Amino acid sequence: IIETKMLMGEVMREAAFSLAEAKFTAGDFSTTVIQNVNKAQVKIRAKKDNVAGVTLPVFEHYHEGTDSYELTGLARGGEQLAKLKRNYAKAVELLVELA
Amino acid sequence: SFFPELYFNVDNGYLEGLVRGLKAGVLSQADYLNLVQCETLEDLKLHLQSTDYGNFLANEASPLTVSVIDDKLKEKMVVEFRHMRNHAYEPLASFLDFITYSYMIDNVILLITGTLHQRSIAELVPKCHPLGSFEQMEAVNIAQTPAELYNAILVDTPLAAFFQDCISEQDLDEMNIEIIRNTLYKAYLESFYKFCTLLGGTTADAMCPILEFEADRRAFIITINSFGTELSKEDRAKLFPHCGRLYPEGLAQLARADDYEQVKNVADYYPEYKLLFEGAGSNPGDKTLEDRFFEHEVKLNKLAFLNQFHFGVFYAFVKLKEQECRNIVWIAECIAQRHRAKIDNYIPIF
Amino acid sequence: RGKLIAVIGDEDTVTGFLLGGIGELNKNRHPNFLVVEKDTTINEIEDTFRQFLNRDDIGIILINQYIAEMVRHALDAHQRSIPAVLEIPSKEHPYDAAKDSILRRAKGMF
Repeated sequence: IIETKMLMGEVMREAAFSLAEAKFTAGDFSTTVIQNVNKAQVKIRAKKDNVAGVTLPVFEHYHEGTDSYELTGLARGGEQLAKLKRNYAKAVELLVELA
Repeated sequence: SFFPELYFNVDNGYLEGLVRGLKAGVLSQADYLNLVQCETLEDLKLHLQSTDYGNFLANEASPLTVSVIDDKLKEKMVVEFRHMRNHAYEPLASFLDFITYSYMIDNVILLITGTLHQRSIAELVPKCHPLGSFEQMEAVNIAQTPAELYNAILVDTPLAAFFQDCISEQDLDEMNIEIIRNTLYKAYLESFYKFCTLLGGTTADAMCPILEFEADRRAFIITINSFGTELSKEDRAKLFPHCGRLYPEGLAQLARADDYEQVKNVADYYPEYKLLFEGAGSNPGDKTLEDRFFEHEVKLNKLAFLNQFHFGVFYAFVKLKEQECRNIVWIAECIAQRHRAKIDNYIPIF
Repeated sequence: RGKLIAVIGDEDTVTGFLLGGIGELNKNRHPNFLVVEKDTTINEIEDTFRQFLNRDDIGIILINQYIAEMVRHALDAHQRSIPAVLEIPSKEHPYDAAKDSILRRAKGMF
């Protein structure tokens, strides 16, 4: 648990740094991205594990594949945005694992 | 020049003096060394109160935050710009109206899709970026009708003329919001260039090159960016502004471009911005390509400041003040984050 | 494939995660998140957490550590595995290790 927590910490720190840099680049894309929420591209699959006679809940990181909301209008920050799409995506995967 | 001086000074002496003095009103570099040397938000308040800025954190939250720093920088900017735009005259007033119409279209695209979706309009009011004004009616309380906003924004709002291209109420849903914003940005930009060229004085002389640079740079960055999206090259050439040296040549190679190296070659056709390319270190604790673009903007802003019988001085002050706010709020951000190894993403202006 | 990740956080976290696609509006046009700031209240946080509990399509919760501090009693009282609540700390502030709902369960540990 603790090793996952520390890897968690450093990954989230790096990713929210890339968020700060994107905020420097595009300025206020936070407002438009919160404005644009219709469908997600990632869900969670509840499956089971019988490590013993007990039944164990366990989760998997499923990727639906819905189109992400590309943002380019604000000074063309997509170079920072894709970097974020990776930094936060790795974090999300590790979350699902930790959960 | 030939017409001004005898006629410039008569109705531009105040504003020329004002832009000079407000260039002098930016935080001195000694103030910046005070900024970096405290590494604390309470002391940040303490010594920003002691400079031109500050003394504005009254009636604010005791836990000083970075967002408050951004808000105060932006409030200083919008206050200074309301000061300049309040006193103006049909040519220069119109110029400053153009200076504002970019943020107008930005905020207007913020307003749209707040009503195609079932959201309140009072909800939208506090979230508008400053300068937005929007004291004009027929766009508020629209009963969630796309046609009502369509007519409201063709009729009442001042920038209706550019929406003659954005028509039919079909693009609201079938087409992206961002692409619509891009078409409007292009059409507005070329209209602004034509207005500048109509006023064929040193205004045209100082504003032509920077508009060509802006067109060239935006085509440059967008061409870099869209290698990871779904867009064809002819619809691509559709939305590049005509007002640029690229339209003679360089835009064709950007259309042919598919990766980093073709756009590198495009930069290499013109030595002026090749130099801006090789400054793209992107190192953790230094500046990036966008910062070098802002630096060249700063240099052209100084060049505009050198001349004194035109109107690009105010646009120069725009870009410099935006850079300055980006610097101060970024310093506040790294002070709150406590990470001094990464304060270096800001460009001092003066 | 079954359920929907949900997140409550300051502007930074919610922005960064909606970039990652974590976010959904149900058929009633209701989000699976809550942006919380100085203007948001503790009781609203607790009520919206219970609203999440009411939904049958959540699974996971993503609470910023400030929010966890604000409604500690609600989190601790909810000793349920169905929401796999995960604590996560904020940007500008130290990592939250103490007061973890699971580290208290362990005794032979740090």
